[PDB]
Amino acid sequence: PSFDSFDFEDFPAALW
Amino acid sequence: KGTFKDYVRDRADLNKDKPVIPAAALAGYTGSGPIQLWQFLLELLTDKSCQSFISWTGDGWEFKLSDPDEVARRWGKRKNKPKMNYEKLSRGLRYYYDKNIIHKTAGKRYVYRFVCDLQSLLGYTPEELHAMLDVKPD
Amino acid sequence: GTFKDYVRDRADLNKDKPVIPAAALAGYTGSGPIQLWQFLLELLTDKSCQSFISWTGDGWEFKLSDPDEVARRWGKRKNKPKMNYEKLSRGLRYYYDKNIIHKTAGKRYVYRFVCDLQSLLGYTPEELHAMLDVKPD
Repeated sequence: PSFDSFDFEDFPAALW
Repeated sequence: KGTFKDYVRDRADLNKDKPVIPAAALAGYTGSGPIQLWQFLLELLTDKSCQSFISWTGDGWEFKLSDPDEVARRWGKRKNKPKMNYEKLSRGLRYYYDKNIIHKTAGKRYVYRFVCDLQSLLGYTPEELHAMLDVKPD
Repeated sequence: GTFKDYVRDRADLNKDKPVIPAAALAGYTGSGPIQLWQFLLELLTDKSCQSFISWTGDGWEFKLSDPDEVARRWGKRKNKPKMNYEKLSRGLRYYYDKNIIHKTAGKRYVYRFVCDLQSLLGYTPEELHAMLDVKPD
């Protein structure tokens, strides 16, 4: 299956 | 805490850092760059040192958060989100439900189940992992 | 094929066995997501990465044999497909100012950890060079 990005204002994705 | 060398040794003595499915390795396999929540959960679920607060139920890909607060705390530490808690974690898991990756088990709290075809992706069967991890079914 | 085969195959190539894993080092420092200096220490301690990045045998000095490759792996690790050494070099200036990494004067694509990395990691440079079978330059 595909795992599209999980990035929302109530649940923001971390990066750095 | 000592040096990193001592850090690794101290944790090895506690049988930590030996997950069957490391999140970073799984992220490299899927190409997601940074690790995602579902990869983090699979690491905890395949790390015997984490069974006190998260574990398989013995029924397929179903798992329970015996201590949801500890799961949220470790996720916050892993992603540098000091304010992480179950409420935000629950909202995250809700997003995974929309993509049909993780569903919640009705009638039980803190119990979820990977609904995607995880056996085909990982090459492991549910019962195989249970045996390795000495899962006692509920 | 599957993830199990992915782990098997890469293990046969002696990959995924860094002395200093970046995620493990991030857990030790409490940084959360891995940072560039941890990413470099992983590559530098991964025997399978010596073709494009390696130590020089002089303390914590290291060189980027293929600076374009190290940037590609950094971009794939942080979802920056357009990552190139030109951008990666911009981020290294932060570590210059904080006296964590310095460019070796008179040598291009050569750097050195000028922080007390021995006190942090618990390893001497010669110890990692021996484990990694580094050939001094």
